[PDB]
Amino acid sequence: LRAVTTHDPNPAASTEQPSPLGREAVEQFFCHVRAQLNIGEYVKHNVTPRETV
Amino acid sequence: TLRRVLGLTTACVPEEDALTARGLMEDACDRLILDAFNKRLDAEYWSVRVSPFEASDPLPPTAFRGGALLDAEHYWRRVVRVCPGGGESVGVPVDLYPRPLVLPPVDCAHHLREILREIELVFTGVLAGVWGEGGKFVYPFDDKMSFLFA
Amino acid sequence: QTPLPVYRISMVPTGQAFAALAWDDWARITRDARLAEAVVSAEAAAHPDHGALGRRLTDRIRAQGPVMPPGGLDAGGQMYVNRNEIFNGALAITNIILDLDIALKEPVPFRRLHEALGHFRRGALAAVQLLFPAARVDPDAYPCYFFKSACRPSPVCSCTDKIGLRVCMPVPAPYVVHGSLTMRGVARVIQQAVLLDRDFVEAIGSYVKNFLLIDTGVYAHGHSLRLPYFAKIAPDGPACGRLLPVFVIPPACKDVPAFVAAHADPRRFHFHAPPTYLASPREIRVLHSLGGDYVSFFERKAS
Ligand SMILES: [Zn+2]
Repeated sequence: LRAVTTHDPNPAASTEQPSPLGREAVEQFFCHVRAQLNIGEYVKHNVTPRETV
Repeated sequence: TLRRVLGLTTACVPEEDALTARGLMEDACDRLILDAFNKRLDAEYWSVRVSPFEASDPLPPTAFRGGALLDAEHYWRRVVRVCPGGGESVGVPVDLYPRPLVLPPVDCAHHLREILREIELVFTGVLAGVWGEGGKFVYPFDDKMSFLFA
Repeated sequence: QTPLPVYRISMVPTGQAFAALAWDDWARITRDARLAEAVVSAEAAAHPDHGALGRRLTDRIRAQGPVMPPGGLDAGGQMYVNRNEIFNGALAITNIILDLDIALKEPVPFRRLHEALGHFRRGALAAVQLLFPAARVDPDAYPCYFFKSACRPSPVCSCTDKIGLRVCMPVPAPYVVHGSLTMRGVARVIQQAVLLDRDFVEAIGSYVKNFLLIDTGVYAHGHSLRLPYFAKIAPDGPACGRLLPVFVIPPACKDVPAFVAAHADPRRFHFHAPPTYLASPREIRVLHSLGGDYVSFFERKAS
């Protein structure tokens, strides 16, 4: 709401700014969820194997 | 291990030498623990000596049925440690029973930890003296090779 | 010669018995559910496909295999009717054993079930290959053994509401698995991999009520799992649900008779059965840990 607030009636001189809503949500939450539903990423992220030779 | 570590010193190399030395100490500990696995069934090999001036585990009642074997106990007592069930780790006087012995698996983890404490006591001192380090030498027994005797 | 198998047996009408067996007569157990070599050779020669061959071998087994008559009230004659192997936590694990419980809202045909199993096997091998990097797991010729429980009063399957299956596959060489948590992690990874597959859901998603297939709680010290070729003791008076093999032939199987005869080997459905190597293991990599718990992203972030 702070990003979409204006301070000038003139459309050319409006003080609207791009909204930082989709970017933060897709970068902080949805990327991990996408990595969760792929088998290679799931194995890479969720298990830490330990082997002794 | 000390011979090899102090022989690497004549290479006139900076702190990287200390990292190499730490690697060799860890390798030596690994090899010692691996070679201790083939003697997991030996009860005399792991038994420790106890003098009358140290605290020790109470004698099991069966040890009083040895007979003539109780006569040769002037000074020392050899005690081994076994695991009867789930995390019990009781003590057994080795020399008070007739041979051969039929015992549960030996508690090699406990004895190996006791030995590794003394191993680290000298390795840490060597590292802190030769190169002037400040990091204690610790071997991750629990997360590396504790599964062998579990 | 220890170690020995230790079995828990359900006694009728109430009570439990225990056995510790140095050796047993597995030939008697598997005699009435074995295909002759001539029969499998003729069927393989007639049909060069693999799905049809597996369906017809299952048909031939189902129309032949009898059941054990009601055993005696003694524990020495009941272990041939019911028998469950007890998970020993002091031994290594050389077999991935999965307990599949399918809950249904509508009965499912057998031709659909065979395709569902064939697609399950494709994802299980991918999961195994991801879990064991130093091994070679060919997803076309690796052996995977399937057993299905018999129904309650191309083969026909009249299943009321549930389906019971056992999937047994060897741990790829030169790997071994130790501990109880590691097997739970392996089972969870395999279940996730087979759920993320596409063909399996298209094959079985319509009849399935919930997609929680594999039970990961069967790996614990003292926990018992029923063995194949043994009937489950029904609550009232009979024994039912005998686990008999379902032949899902690998697409690149070279010796079909060997694959068929490997279903009756008692070493292929035991947790700690000795590995089947060729000459000698030059080295073995024991995979002794995979993690502490699941605590998936959603729960951690909510916390
Ligand atoms: Zn059925």
